[PDB]
Amino acid sequence: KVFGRCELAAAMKRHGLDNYRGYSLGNWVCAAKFESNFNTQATNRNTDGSTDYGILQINSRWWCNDGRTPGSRNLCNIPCSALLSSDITASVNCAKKIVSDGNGMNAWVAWRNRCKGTDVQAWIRGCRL
Amino acid sequence: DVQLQESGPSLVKPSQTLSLTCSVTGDSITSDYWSWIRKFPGNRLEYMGYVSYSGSTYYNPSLKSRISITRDTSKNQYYLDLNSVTTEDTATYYCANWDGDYWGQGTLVTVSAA
Amino acid sequence: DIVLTQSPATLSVTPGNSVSLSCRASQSIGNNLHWYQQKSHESPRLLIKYASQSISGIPSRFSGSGSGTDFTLSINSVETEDFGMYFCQQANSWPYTFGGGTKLEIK
Repeated sequence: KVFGRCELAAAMKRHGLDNYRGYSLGNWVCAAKFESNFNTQATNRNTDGSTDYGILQINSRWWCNDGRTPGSRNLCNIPCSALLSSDITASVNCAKKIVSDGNGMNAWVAWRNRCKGTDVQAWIRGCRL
Repeated sequence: DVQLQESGPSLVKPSQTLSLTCSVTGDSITSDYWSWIRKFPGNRLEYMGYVSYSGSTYYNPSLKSRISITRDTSKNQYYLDLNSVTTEDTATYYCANWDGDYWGQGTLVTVSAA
Repeated sequence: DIVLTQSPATLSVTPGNSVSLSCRASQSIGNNLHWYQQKSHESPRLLIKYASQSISGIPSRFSGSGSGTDFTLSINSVETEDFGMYFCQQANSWPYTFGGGTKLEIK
């Protein structure tokens, strides 16, 4: 599924990401935009053999288990396939555990490069929430 | 599967450092975030803090920075140190993973001059 | 910190009847409210995560609902095994905090 900007903002609000651990909602919508272009089925194979899954491109080496990644740790205790659903529940649950580490949202490279330091609130403006 | 278990002294003196150990069996401590929670008499629960995969820690401000949570991979254990305890630190201490799925049995620690 | 207030403090019920426990937050926390059960001499047990998400291994009679500041834990037809303490916990902001708890007893 490819979410519309406002559609995802509303969904993420229902999923409790607005002001989760100090991060305003715009951060999450902006992150999804540059990490997967709002596509829940997005996948990206990496060099180390790991793969980034879903709307928030969660990595198979540290966060989810896809059974094909070397030093996998499955920190989110969830199969990577669960992060490829049109239902964002699992991706949000895992994203919350990720951001709860001291590194915060810096875990998301696209967010760090295209969102951090920008007017992230702009990503939820002009939306019925 | 995973199992957690607390260990350490049950009786401590005021002003000393209270230390507890949580032994994890079934998986590596490097694969999760680990926490400490305590229950005071009167059914009052307090989340003490947790250590995440990067080694970063989050401590409850209520503890006035008297707490330290560390890990030992080689022994697959993590620890709790609480400095300068007072009778107000008497409680049942539990270790559990960040998700809340795995908990230790809990261990009562009493702080008394006697 | 975010303060969680639970009510009633105690609730007596006859097995077979249903009950609902309340937990209200001092500020909006979205769906970031979790429910725990605790019996004397035992460690807490997670019943519901993120306000309404089910947990594998927990009886289906337990369900959670709510968002923002008002949440409830419902038990459809209480069983004797359900008597004990119930606590809500929020993980929206650090430090995580717990509600004062509700004691469910047999009537």
